[PDB]
Amino acid sequence: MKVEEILEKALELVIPDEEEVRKGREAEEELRRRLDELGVEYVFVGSYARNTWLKGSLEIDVFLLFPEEFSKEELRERGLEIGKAVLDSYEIRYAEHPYVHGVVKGVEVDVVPCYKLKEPKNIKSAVDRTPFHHKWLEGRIKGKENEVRLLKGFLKANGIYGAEYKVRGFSGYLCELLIVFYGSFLETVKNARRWTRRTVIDVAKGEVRKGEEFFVVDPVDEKRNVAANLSLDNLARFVHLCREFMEAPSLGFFKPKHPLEIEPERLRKIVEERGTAVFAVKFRKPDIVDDNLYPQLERASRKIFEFLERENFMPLRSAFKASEEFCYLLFECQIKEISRVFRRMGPQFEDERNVKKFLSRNRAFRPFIENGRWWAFEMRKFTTPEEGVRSYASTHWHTLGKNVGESIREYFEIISGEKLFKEPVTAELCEMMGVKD
RNA sequence: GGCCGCGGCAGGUUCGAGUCCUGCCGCGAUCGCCAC
Repeated sequence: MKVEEILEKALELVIPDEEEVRKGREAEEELRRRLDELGVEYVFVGSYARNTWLKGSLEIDVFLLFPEEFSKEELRERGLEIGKAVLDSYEIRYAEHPYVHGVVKGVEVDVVPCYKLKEPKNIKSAVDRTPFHHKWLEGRIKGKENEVRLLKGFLKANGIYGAEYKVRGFSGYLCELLIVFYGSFLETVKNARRWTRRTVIDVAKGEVRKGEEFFVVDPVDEKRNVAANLSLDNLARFVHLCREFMEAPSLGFFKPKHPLEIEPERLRKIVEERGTAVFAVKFRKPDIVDDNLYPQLERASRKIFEFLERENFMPLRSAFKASEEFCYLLFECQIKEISRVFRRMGPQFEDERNVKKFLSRNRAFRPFIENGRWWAFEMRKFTTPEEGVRSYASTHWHTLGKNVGESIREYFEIISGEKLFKEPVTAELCEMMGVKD
């Protein structure tokens, strides 16, 4: 009921249980056993090493430390060969430079090669920042681990946790910085309410000042923004969430939300009461990781949104969805039908040459002068939003993002009305329209 | 690998288009971002 007891109740939700903690130490003792077996210099980093890792989020990260006499050549190769002999099931994923994902005694493991460096300079790759982040926090985070998890869980419940493009929220490392800055979970929430889009937080300097952008200065890298990939709208949501919490704090703030799935009938009544045009672009999911797909579905939805906008259909909102098979680009427009004719602007009556040319073109209706310049009645190729997007997506598929636009080129369909409500987009359509209980 | 920001080239549209379409090359050796 009070603020005090809520935070402790919530702890249970964010804190790994002992057998989860246990899973991690065994896999840590074995890993550390295999490298001391193969005698490589290393360091453990990340949420696990700082004991800040979130419940059910367990991942062991291990950085392999190479002298600077080497290059990517010994890094890529002999960074892979070390992973194979230790990891049980090795899945090789990529980054700027490739690393080795996998498992050891049930626990997930990431093994990332890098340089043995002094000081936070000569830093090129972003995988190089990672161990220095740890050295910095390791000392300042000791004892505040639980405050960190509280912040993380609060965010992850509201869907803004993590910096991947699927989220564009607050990265874990950023959370750790905040608690080190504001001292605890609560004070962060207390303080976040007063943040602005121009807020600069210099962690290392104990300073908050006004910038050109919302900026968290990496203690390690004074030029880098730890908050770089946080979207404005997600910061706006966080500030909005912090205020709500302080006004009326409840445990609900730490509990993951319902999708709000609605029945297609009641949903049929809403769309008809709004009297809007609700339609969707359906196509097969490109086989690509989400951090490619999602940024593209964002772009695709934008290019088409701007189109309906440019085309005077008065779009309201756009969304998207990724199922296992299909991807959906969602739209709602104020305009279900527009007239066949419009007004193109002509040249000023004074302008001889350009007027002769404007008045020559074959048009079904006679042009006219209004406010000292010529206007003509013209004819659009499509009178409805669904028609224009068919037209637009078909010709312009290539600007819809590489991989998404390519699948849209090789197939796609426009859904609306009852067939639309049959698709597994019902939750998204609700958020888009802002449907209540 | 993709997104994003720029720079350049050739074509389209339009009465005209530095602002829109289109495709191409280049750029991120002071870090753009994401493999959370």
